[PDB]
Amino acid sequence: SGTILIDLSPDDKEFQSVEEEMQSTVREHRDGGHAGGIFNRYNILKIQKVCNKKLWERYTHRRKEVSEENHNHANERMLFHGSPFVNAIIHKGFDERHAYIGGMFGAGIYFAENSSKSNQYVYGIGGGTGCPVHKDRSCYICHRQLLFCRVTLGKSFLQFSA
Amino acid sequence: MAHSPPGHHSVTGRPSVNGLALAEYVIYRGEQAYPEYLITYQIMRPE
Ligand SMILES: Cc1ccc2sc3nncn3c2c1
Ligand SMILES: [Zn+2]
Repeated sequence: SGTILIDLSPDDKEFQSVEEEMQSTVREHRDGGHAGGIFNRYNILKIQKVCNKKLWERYTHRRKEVSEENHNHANERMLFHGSPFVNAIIHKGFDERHAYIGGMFGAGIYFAENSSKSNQYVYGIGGGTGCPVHKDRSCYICHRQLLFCRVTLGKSFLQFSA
Repeated sequence: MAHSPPGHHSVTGRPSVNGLALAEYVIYRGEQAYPEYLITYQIMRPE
């Protein structure tokens, strides 16, 4: 695939700033925890840096295109993504297979500023049937994975929504 | 996969009811995101 995962030390300032963005963006959800579980904070077990030359050049190539269409402004964010297919994403990248066809803003790839929002999608749309082992959307035992992603927004269409 | 609205690269879903909610974003090109960090975690049972 070309992808290597580098473990960050808990002593690394990079681990610490990523953990703080994960922990500080937890909120309560209108489903009372149905999709993602009941929690106020996480136990962070591991943070790995994702390194793929080909996927990175594909990103910076599209980022330059967007910035040249938007007065040299990529409008780049760091956002969370939750998916049962993180293993396919880190090896082959995002593509239409990672889109949600029935999403509120159409068939695209969805990202959240709230880590707890992305958490509702780790086990599928609306949490699916929850963890593989216990069929529990609020499992406190099974290990979950989120991506923290570099995302180019360029000129973003603003939708006011509930 | 659908298209961005004409003249746009993405959609911002701005929360208009839940005052504590942060924004959600949608892109329509896989090349507009790079998965920089893989975070392994457990949710914690509140006390
Ligand atoms: C369908 C959908 C809607 C909103 C979001 S926010 C988020 N973070 N990871 C996945 N998602 C999704 C998926
Ligand atoms: Zn479980």
